[PDB]
Amino acid sequence: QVQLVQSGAEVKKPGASVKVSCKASGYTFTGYVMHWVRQAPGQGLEWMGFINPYNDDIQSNERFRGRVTMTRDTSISTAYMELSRLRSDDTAVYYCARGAGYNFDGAYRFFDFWGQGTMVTVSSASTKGPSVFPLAPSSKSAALGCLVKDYFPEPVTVSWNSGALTSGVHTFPAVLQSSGLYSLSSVVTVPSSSLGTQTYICNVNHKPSNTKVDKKVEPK
Amino acid sequence: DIVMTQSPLSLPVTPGEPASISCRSSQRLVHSNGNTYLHWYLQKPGQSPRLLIYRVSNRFPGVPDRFSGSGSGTDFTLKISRVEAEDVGVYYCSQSTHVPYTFGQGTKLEIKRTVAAPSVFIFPPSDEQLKSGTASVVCLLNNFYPREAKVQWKVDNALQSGNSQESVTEQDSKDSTYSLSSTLTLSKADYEKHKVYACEVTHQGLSSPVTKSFNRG
Amino acid sequence: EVEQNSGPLSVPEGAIASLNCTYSDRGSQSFFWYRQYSGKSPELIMSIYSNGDKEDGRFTAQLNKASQYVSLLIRDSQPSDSATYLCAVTTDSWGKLQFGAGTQVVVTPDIQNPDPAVYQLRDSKSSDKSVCLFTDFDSQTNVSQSKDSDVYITDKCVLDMRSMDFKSNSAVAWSNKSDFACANAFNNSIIPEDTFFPSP
Amino acid sequence: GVTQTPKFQVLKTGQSMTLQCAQDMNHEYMSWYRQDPGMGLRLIHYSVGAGITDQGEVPNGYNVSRSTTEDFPLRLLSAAPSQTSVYFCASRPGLAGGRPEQYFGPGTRLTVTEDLNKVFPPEVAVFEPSEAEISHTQKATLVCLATGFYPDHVELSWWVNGKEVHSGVCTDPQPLKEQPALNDSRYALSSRLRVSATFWQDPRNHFRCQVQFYGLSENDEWTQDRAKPVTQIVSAEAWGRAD
Ligand SMILES: [Cl-]
Ligand SMILES: [Zn+2]
Ligand SMILES: [Zn+2]
Ligand SMILES: [Zn+2]
Repeated sequence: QVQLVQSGAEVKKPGASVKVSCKASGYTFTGYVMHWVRQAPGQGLEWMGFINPYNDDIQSNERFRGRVTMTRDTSISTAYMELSRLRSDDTAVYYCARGAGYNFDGAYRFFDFWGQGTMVTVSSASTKGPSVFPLAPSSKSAALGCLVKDYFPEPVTVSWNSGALTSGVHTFPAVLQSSGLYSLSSVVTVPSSSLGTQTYICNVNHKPSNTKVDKKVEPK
Repeated sequence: DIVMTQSPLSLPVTPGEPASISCRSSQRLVHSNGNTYLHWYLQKPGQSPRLLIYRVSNRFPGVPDRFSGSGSGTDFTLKISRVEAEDVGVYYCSQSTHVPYTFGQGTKLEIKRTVAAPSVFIFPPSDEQLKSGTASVVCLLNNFYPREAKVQWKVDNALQSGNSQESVTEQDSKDSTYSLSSTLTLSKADYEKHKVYACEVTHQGLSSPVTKSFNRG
Repeated sequence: EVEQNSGPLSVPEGAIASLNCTYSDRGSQSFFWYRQYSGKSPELIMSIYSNGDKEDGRFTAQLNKASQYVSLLIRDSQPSDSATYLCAVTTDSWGKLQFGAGTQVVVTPDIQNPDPAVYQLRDSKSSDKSVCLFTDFDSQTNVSQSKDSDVYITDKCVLDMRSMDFKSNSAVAWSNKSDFACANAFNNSIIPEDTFFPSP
Repeated sequence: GVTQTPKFQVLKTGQSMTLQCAQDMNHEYMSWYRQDPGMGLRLIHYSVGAGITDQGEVPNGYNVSRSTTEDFPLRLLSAAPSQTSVYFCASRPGLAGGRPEQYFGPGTRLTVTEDLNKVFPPEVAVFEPSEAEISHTQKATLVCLATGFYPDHVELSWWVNGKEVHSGVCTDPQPLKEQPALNDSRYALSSRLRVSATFWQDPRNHFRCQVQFYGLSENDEWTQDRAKPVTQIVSAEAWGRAD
């Protein structure tokens, strides 16, 4: 039960700083090194650096030397990365990735366990929470969904009946409107009959605005 | 830095056949301690990467034995014996001998499970969105192959263009099909001035252009 | 409940070691003694049923059912007797065999001709690596544990060259610090003033 | 009498274990104990005869089954670090009459860890007897050192001219923790072999210290740069020197 659990998504204006945390569970924290790797949207992978939390030894990628700051707190089993003087082209997903070498072994040069990641958006534009509208089921013998419109920045997450309904769902990649705000749809297929039986609710979360909405989706 | 160069960036292949990705480095990758630190990661949709092969030929625990690596000097090769539906994703080769660590561009795997038509679903805008002066109509295609589709919105049989965007999901893990979501955006004012709303859907898995429609507003 | 005499018991080579055992219920019928060496299984050595003595080799088990008391004496106690001895009791022929905690016995050897000394020995494959040996010292000299975390000191252990008639104590100590020679190694122990320290 | 395998075993949290116990006596009663430094012996399970079993003092994580009269295995469901212990198999005749004597088996030493990268083999070194000890006493002491092993599952032995030797040796009863504070520490062990001066100084005599280490198997998986810490013998040696 190795688990690396990172901090939630954030938004920062150009020239500012962001601090991403990564918290380990179910192993000896000091035994393994901790790397950081990023992914810009629709792009490849880039390695930033590591921190060996035993001896505080550090390597870094030349590109970030001056701007990046990797630290660690052994009492709480957490590693940090702090990047600053943020340009717009630092908008990306930021992962923490554990090295496979226990106690100075050479296997640290590859990664065996990753975190869930942290989307960091660099923008002068304001934060804005979404509006959630139902996509009511057809009058026809069965698909319904939720429309999440006008939010910034990314991302959001959608679940159904507090995570109970999982089969048949497709949550779509967001779409950048001309207004500068994001919008996506989530849909799901269910049995023809069971519209009168079941009571469907979509749970939308947008953490940068601190918005939680539990919207009913029913025929009219 | 060491540049990493993968051969086919886009590799489609039918289930049960051999698949082979090449990878290539600007320098040799033998560390002073004798090992060759070259690896293979796989990224599926909505997930972080996962290690398959490490130090050229060693399979990671959990990985099926149909995956295997090889190579020496500057040329390295990932090989899959029997390609299956769960293999879909992006395959990165990586180098860790020298600093900084550098990856390849990534190679997407498409699976050539063939011909299947969509299940269309139109949606009228909600009663609560219409209060705030905008109207979104949504046309949902669902579970189709190949990816190539075309949606034409029509309002009172007038072909609308340049006022709708579409978004498409990745190829699925199990059924190996895509899904699509187009969205026509109008004002509340213009929405009420028409009545017949429809999306026309052409696809090589269908005989003739299927269309679904409604009427209010 | 089966209660034994507590702690680790120290007995000189050749002397007698007394072990006791007491049990709760009067219904008890069979009574056993077991002998467990370090990192090994218990071995049955004695059994009594009726009151009085039962002698076997150097062992003498004794029972008194009225006082609910059981004993084991070890005459002419040898260092090989060093082990922990368990007392065990039952009511029935198929009733639950209730064991005791156990009593550790340590038989210290009679070092007749002591000659305490600290020698330095070098690794077979590296003159660099070396170890300090404290040897030929009298019983009732206790070696203490290391204070420093990077200096390793083992407890005293008893030797026996049977072709001769010779037994010796020995303790081993080593470290990776450059700040370490055999002169300072056993400074945490109270050792004989007598002790021999040859040139390194 | 009683048979018990395996002798040593290392295990990861969540794995399942099977402890074999056979016996060529025709005994009806058979039980399982566990011994920990604090409590002493503790009854886990027992069986009055073939086809019936029952729960002893500390049974929670354990499963027993008395199929035949001879055999009586013990099952561990999901290994925990609390279940690191030594396990003993016992057997009385149990019949109404004579000989109520319980006999124990050799025992099985079990260690359980969060992750198997913490296991290491022992490094072994032989240290040659000093010139001063030879001069002062007319005797020569070799010393052997088994360093940095985990878990605590090791059997040290001394050899002379190809035959094992017990006379004039002693090995530590307990091994040292290299890192006493942390409870998953590696271990150290020393042993000695004393020999007459004349015997050491014959250049034809050869000495060898062996340590059988019980670690992983070839089945267990390993992602590490170093060699897999498998069950093995590590050993070091020295010839006599006539100086
Ligand atoms: Cl000690
Ligand atoms: Zn530089
Ligand atoms: Zn129009
Ligand atoms: Zn119009």
